[PDB]
Amino acid sequence: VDWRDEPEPSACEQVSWFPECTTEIPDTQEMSDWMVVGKRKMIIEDETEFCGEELLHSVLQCKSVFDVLDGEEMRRARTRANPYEMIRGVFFLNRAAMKMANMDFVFDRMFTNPRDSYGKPLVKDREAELLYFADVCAGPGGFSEYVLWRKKWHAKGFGMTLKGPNDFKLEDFYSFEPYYGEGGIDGDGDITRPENISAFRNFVLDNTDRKGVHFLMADGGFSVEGQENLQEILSKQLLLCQFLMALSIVRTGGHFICKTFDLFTPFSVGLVYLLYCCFERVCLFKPITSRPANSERYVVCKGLKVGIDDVRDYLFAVNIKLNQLRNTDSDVNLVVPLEVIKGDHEFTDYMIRSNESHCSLQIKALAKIHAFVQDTTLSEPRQAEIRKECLRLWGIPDQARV
Ligand SMILES: C[S@@+](CC[C@H](N)C(=O)[O-])C[C@H]1O[C@@H](n2cnc3c(N)ncnc32)[C@H](O)[C@@H]1O
Ligand code: NA
Repeated sequence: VDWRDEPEPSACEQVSWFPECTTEIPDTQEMSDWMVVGKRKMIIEDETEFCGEELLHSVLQCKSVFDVLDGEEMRRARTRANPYEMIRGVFFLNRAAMKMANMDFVFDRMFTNPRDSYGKPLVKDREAELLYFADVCAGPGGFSEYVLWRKKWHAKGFGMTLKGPNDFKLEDFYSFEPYYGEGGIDGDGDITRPENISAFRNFVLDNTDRKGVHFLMADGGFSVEGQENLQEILSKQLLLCQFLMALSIVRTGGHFICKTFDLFTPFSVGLVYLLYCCFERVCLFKPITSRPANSERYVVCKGLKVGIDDVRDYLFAVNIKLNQLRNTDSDVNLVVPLEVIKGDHEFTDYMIRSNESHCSLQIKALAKIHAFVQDTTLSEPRQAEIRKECLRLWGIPDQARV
């Protein structure tokens, strides 16, 4: 694998969108046969419905190269190999915060300055109007810190995240109501329990005139140490519930941004297909603040449509089933038929092209880290200058925490 003739790194990033959906939103009747249960499949190597075999097998093999290497040694090389590494978190509580700073710029401030379908801003700060947002799978809270810092005032947020070591750290915010699923501070904050979903949903609706938030951010993940290649499969329920939460609390015309990992499986692509039916426009995007060797990307959904209740209730039901099937030999493996997805040739084309381009880049980034492990003299000379250019472009002042 040759990573060495890759283009120069740059603060300039390109976005590609799914074409606008041209079909009706599916109703309950249409979806009645869509949920397929089968044996639990802890196998990723044959998942080629939306990606060529050679690319899939290559990315798996480039990850597995690291099975024998000490973690810190790999990370030290990663630090040197990533052109965008030095951005870090700037003055925010973590580097995750700068992923939202990055993407709020790239998507034309659609999150901090949301507009109606005709382009007119919805929130008038001069009139003291409130921007309402939500943040789930979200502790310690960088994404929210960013939103609150950009707005300075007149931004009301609602959050839900697991208790414990990765809970919100509101005290660490540079410049907001966490909710755990039972009222006040009570509950475990688990987005996969149906009662927590419903409770958070009512909490947010009751506090937004029953309309919902201008937008929802979701950034779910957890440790997959020792089973890294299975990440997508291991995080399938979390992906579903975040998508479900978007259809549950985002107001009409509102937006949704959510972290995913690999999107090779029919389960994952079928979920993305549902978002694409439910929103005016959808994109898959990996910001340069997301490290280049990993499977992370973001699905960005603009302009939620009217009439999405049947899809919402469908996903609510699929989640209940996923919970029923935990620790059994079965699982939900499809949520939209493959023949339906691939029947949409425009969708499928974008999907394959997205998966393959991400794989191509990730393969190079992984091979590069391996090279940097073996030769500690290799370097990315323009890290500081690239950092400076990104902050300037994104409107992020170069200042530190006191
Ligand atoms: C990568 S972090 C989020 C970082 C956040 N965007 C920020 O900027 O600080 C993932 C978060 O999702 C949480 N999470 C994982 N599983 C969850 C679940 N089932 N319910 C609610 N939160 C969950 C984790 O505990 C963690 O806080
Ligand atoms: Na990252």
